[PDB]
Amino acid sequence: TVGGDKNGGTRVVKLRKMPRYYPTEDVPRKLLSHGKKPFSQHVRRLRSS
RNA sequence: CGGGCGCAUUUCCAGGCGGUGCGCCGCGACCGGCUCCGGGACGGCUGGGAAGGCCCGGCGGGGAAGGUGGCUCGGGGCCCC
Repeated sequence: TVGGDKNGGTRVVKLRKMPRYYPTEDVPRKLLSHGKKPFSQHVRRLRSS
């Protein structure tokens, strides 16, 4: 992203800048399981009665 | 140090993305283990054994026996059924 400026030409703007604070000893990532759906994507069952 | 404000940084307000949640609960679909129930089709036997369903022509002997035949009881009009 490059936008115009007032003086000194135009300067490039970097979107999604680097974070400013890092929490120590962050939690690692999961093992990427499968077959797990959210509640909105579950199949709905009904009894014949 | 200096040249410089759509740019970058400091605070508050209101929303979304991935990691975390006072107490008491509930729900959903997948995964593993386990018990139980229902339904439907397949192979073998002596290519299962025995009954069923119509009868034609016909053989055998026999008993846990239709009539015949002393006797017993009862019903209806000595006798009769």
